[PDB]
Amino acid sequence: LPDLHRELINSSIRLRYDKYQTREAQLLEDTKTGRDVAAGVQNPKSISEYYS
Amino acid sequence: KLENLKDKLPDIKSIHSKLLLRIGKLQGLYDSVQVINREVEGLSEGRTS
Repeated sequence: LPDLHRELINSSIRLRYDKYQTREAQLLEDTKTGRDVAAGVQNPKSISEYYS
Repeated sequence: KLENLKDKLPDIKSIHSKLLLRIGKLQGLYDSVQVINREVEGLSEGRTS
C-alpha cells in the first residue's frame, strides 16, 4: 500500500502540470489566427484583378 | 484554392461583357423613342412638307 501511494501523488502533479501547458499554448494559437497565413501566397497580380 | 485564381477569372470577363452589351442596346432604344417624339411634336404643329 505505501508503495503505490507515493506514485499516485507523484503522477497527479504531472497531470495538472500538463493541463496548464495547453492553456498557454492554445491562447497563442488564438492570436495566430488572422493574417499570418495571408502573406504566404505567391500569386498577387491575379488576386487583385479578380477583386477589381 | 486561392493559389491559382486562373480558370475562374475569364468566366467573369464573359458575363461582364454581355452586361455592357445589354446596356448599350437599351440605351439605343431610349434614343429612337426620342426621335419619334420629335416628329409627332413637329407634325402636329401644322407644318408638313
